[PDB]
Amino acid sequence: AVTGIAFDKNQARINVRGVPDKPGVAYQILGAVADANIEVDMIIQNGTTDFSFTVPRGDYKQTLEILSERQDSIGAASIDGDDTVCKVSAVGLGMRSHVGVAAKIFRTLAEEGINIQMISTSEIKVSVLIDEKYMELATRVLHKAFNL
Amino acid sequence: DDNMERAAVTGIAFDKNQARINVRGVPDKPGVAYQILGAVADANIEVDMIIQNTTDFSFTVPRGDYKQTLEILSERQDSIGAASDGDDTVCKVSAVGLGMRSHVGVAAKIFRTLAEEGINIQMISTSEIKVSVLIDEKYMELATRVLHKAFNL
Ligand SMILES: [Ca+2]
Ligand SMILES: [Ca+2]
Repeated sequence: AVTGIAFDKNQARINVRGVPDKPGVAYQILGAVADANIEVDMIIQNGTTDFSFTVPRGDYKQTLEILSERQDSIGAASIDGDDTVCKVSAVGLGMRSHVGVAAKIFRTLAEEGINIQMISTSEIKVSVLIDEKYMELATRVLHKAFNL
Repeated sequence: DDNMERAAVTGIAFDKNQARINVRGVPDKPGVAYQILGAVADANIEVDMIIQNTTDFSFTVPRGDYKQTLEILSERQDSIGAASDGDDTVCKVSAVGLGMRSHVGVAAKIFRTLAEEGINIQMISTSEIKVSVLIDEKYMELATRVLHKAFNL
């Protein structure tokens, strides 16, 4: 089911707030980001809507400046971010089958009172964005929770 | 951008066998999110696209398990801090990211195509490993055609 726990501090969250819910919006945000050729990892979305995504920590300032200038188009209420988050992953080949992973990791991080900001799942991995100060804790909590 | 070709699973999946649950009105006192999902996982329902953008939880379930999820979360809704709705006319579009050098070109494209046809993205949920979105099931054939065209299948 779950064979390893990975973690990675090279993360920055970026938020685009209260953007009109029309087609083409997502593209506008990302396309801007992808022509500065910065990689983007997680993306999360939803008469308004909110668009959160992750950027390698080193691209935090540029991304905010790319969106600051394209805030005209897009037309967002606010643009903020967080460069003190990190990603922690439950990883294991042979997994999609086992269903209570999202739940279990939520449950276990909940006990330690550590807020999950974002989640993404797949056959191969399940990942959460949390504040960096929880990284070790979360890794250890989860590592325990899955018997190594 | 050769990335779609590099994908190991080169393609876009369309799943009309899905339904969106929106658990509305949730307070921020102890691990309430778990009672939500553990209740769904105990019934052995598989879950995907968990979002929390003072804030609500939203997710997807195979369509054949919607009438059950709704009820499992219904008779536990005044046991969990819960004010309120689901949606069983959604279709999930997804591409798998393992193998791709970059994943953002593909995602921005996927978004651009749907935009050009006036198809609105209901929910996004993507990472290095999978790029997935939610659109209205009425656009499924249209989405398949324009997306197949855009990535040459
Ligand atoms: Ca800072
Ligand atoms: Ca912090």
